[PDB]
Amino acid sequence: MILEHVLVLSAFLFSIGIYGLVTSRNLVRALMCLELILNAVNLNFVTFSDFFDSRQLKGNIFSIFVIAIAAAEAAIGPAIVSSIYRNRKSIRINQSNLLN
Amino acid sequence: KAFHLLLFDGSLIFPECILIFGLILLLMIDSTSDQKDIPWLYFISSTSLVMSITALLFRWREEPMISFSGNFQTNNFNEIFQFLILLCSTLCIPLSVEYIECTEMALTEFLLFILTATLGGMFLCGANDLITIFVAPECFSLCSYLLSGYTKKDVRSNEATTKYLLMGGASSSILVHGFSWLYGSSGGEIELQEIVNGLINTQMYNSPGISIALIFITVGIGFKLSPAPSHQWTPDVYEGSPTPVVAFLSVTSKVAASASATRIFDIPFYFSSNEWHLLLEILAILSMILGNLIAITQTSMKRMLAYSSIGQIGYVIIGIIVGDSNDGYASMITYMLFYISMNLGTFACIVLFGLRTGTDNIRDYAGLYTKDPFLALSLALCLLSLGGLPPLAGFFGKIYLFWCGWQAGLYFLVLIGLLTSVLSIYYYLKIIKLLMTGRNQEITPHVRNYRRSPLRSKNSIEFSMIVCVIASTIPGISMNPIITIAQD
Amino acid sequence: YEYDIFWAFLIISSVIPILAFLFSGILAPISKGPEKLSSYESGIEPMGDAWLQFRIRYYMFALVFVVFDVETVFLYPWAMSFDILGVSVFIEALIFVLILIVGLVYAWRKGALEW
Amino acid sequence: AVTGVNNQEDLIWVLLKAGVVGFCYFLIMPPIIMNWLRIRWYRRNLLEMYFQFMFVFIFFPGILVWAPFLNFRKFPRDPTMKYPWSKPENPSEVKGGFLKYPWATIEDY
Amino acid sequence: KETPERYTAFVDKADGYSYVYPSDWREFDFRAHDSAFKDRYLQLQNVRLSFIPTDKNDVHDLGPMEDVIQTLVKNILAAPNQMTDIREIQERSVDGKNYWTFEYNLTSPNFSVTHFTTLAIANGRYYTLTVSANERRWKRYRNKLKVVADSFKVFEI
Amino acid sequence: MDLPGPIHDFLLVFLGSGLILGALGVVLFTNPIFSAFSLGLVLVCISLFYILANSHFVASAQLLIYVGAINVLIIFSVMFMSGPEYDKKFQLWTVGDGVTSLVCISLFVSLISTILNTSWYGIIWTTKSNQILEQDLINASQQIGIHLSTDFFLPFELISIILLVSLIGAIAVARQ
Repeated sequence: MILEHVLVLSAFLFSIGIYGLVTSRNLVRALMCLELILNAVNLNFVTFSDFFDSRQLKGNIFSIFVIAIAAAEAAIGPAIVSSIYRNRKSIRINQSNLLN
Repeated sequence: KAFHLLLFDGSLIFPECILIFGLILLLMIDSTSDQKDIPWLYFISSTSLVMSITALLFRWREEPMISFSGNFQTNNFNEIFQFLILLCSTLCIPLSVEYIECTEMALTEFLLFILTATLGGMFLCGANDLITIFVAPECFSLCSYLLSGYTKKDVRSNEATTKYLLMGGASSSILVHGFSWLYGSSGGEIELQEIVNGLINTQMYNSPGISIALIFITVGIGFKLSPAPSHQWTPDVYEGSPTPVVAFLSVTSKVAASASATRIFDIPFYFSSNEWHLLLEILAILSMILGNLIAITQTSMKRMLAYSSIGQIGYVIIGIIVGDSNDGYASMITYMLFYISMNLGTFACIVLFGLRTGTDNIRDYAGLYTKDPFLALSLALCLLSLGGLPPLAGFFGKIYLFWCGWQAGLYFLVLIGLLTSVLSIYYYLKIIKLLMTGRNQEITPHVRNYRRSPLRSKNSIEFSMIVCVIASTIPGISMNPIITIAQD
Repeated sequence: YEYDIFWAFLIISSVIPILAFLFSGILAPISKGPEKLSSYESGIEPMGDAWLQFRIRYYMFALVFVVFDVETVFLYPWAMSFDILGVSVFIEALIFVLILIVGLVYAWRKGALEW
Repeated sequence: AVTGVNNQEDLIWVLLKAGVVGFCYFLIMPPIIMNWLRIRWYRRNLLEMYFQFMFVFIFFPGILVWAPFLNFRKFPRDPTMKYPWSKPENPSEVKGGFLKYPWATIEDY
Repeated sequence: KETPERYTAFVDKADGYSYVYPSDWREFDFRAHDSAFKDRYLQLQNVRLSFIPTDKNDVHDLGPMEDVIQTLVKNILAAPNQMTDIREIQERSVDGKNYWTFEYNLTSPNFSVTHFTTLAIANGRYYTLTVSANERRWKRYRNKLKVVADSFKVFEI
Repeated sequence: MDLPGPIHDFLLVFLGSGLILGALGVVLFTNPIFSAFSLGLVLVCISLFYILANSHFVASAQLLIYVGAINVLIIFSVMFMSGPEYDKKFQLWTVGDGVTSLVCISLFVSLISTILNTSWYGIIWTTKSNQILEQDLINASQQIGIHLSTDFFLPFELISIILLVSLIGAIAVARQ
């Protein structure tokens, strides 16, 4: 079988997420691309647990914890987004370059 | 069942259980009672942070053990770092309670975030697993995102939180990608001292996928330590965050990340020492060169201290680079112990000066000696200790760091460290040069209307526990190392 | 196998709306007109296109829901292993439920769950 | 056969039992159910209506076939109208003026 | 209490065996095993049976009883992370057919289970009847499960 | 314990194409709503990948938690942005995107030159003893429950503390 292709897709996702992390002109989109990167990492973890850890399932547990951390980040922001929009009424992150 | 196996293992993390209990009790009292009192919050934060050290010192002589089924390692190396984290939190609580109260904001949430970041920093010090080397710094990084934007109204803090959240989501996901690469090409092993064996068992110790894991882990850790081009998150966050939280993230973040870097480069990555040695050498040389050069062109005190921190981290990196043979890890501590006092004093003086004055620009520090000679003296002593000036802690710390570097044959690293230390005098002397201006025309009206007031305040005690340390530890640099070469 | 039926059922369930759309396309007539394609606004001509922009204090329960979903997801494997193990997992998940209750109390008292 | 299945019945008996179940379910019971719905439509209480609807809900796959092939249209008042063009013998024996719920019994439907 | 726990007999004449399981239990599909029954509420409390092809005519063709029982317990019946011990080994013989019934405990670092396993060889097949209960509730149910392991019978297909 | 071979490979290719389409929609859409809806396709495809491998519990957890996350994300993107803006529609291309496209292509090439050069099937035959399941634990979710409850106790309470503090910080920061 061609299970290794999954790894390839994960790598692609990582790079794509990385790309979407940089060219983001909207911090909500940057958060979504952070979710994309964590999802690629989770894909790697799950397929490695399938490959080598059929008994202990350490990769699946690590995937669950990474999902928990990603949801915690998704709860912390957009609350940070809420504070930013309440104070500045704008979301575009490249336009804020006061600290430089 | 028995609830015993976990009960005997639960006593090993009792200093952290004290922090958890204090956190829960503080939260419950905040929720239950409408009124808010500063002294009770002071008492609960202090008694949470002075009972963890009381329990930790009682656990010093105990045998090293790996508990929670290969999840928490207690030995001599991590106990010192946990004590350092607790000391940072203990000396940062007085820095925070006055500052956040003067901003008219809720303070129980700030103390909760600080206590949680301390709890997540103590767990990172001994984290003998790959899941808890991810979860514990996410107990720290998420609180650091909640902090440094707790101001919630300044237009600087929102941008600082944006930059911190985005750059620390960029890191700590590269780190976990490296963790996934290391876990996959090892045979499904995540315990720290069990994946080099797993690598040999799968015969992938020379695989190209191991180099990816090493690079990703080093990048994700050098983001948190902030040497070299992983440094850009530091100054903006340091320039646009409240001073107590940034002092905490200056001392607490480097201790936990240094412990994680030492326990992730020596235990699971000793077979490929010739690669991460080069990575750390580049990461340190670039750090000193580009943290001491930019600091001399700074007009803001917090940003200058940021470049200062990313410069002093490169001196500590030499301790990892030399290794445990020629002292090494015994020179990481006995300098990080110095660095904590140096930075916390030089941030306490900034806290008091900003609170009584209302500014951060360096040009408004002129003529502070005429107004408050004690504060100017203390800030000058802290900055001169930062520059490695002779009778103060930084000088002996740097010569200890350089003795092991020379003993290991790293002439280039020691030479760059000495040249950057020479560069690191012009700043830490520029501020003093401002502090000793008697010209009334060059004195900003910010310090002209300065009231010292006839009360002591808490930060004065907190930095009097510090300024007398950075100067009078200079004889006591024989008592400290015999506690740091004893670990191995 | 217990999961090939899952894949076949998912494929059929996805195919069914495609079949409905194809049957409607080949059966129903098309009689499009510029008045017909206008957005319905109770007779009157719609003003600016939609959009409401709720207040934050209304939609602050979602941040609670994100955390509570993770907590209820984490509670399931403990319940699956409650019988094989003993009171150890009871003590383990008691702290989880207590932290959930404390967070709910905090959200209640701080006014996050108020509309 | 294969490991995992044990003591399975013979296929002819399973087929016979399934055939008699389908015979009772598809062409025997839906006629009785729809007749019990047509007759006694106005004599229901809450319990009888609940059980009628329950039986319709259970046996609807068998009722969906018989329904296109059945009509329940109401019959003329006189039982002499063979054709729509037929005339009543005497137009007085019919019962005109059926009442409704406020002032009628079950005899007026 | 009244008469003891009532048991139901499961006879597979197509596969040529017959055993006896508590009537409170329910049938269910064990992964790849021929027959299985389990308690409706409690976990790790079940009877299972799967057979493998063989050319031997009896269990005595497998070699010495204790040695082959130990090698089966260490190598086949236990995962590498499970520490095993055998507490009782018995041989019974009816109608010229011998059954080897042994009780063993598998103590993983996570959980501990106890099993009565009866081996038989007949009809060109090797039968591995297994009764399992959690260790915490083993002492209560051991006799109530031993009647199962003593009830295993193999006949001609 | 798997699907038929050709069916498994075809499902891998199809779900990979769907995942690529969803990720490209995420990183090419101006509207946060449209890119969020593409993210939902990515989430569904990744959950199907988890179901494909062996993860029937991780897939459900991914679906539940990440569906809540995307619903919250759509709500807060509606609430924190300008008008509906269907006209935005694939934001413009700059040089600053062109250089990062090259950098990310180089990074992806570096990763794929390692993935395509490592014999991942060779590692599987070396980790034989890691794939011998306990025969009593038929249910995979039962194994994941046992190994979450016993093997990982410290992260299990650390994540509880993390979730509580994250909830408190989200309430405190976002309040008006």
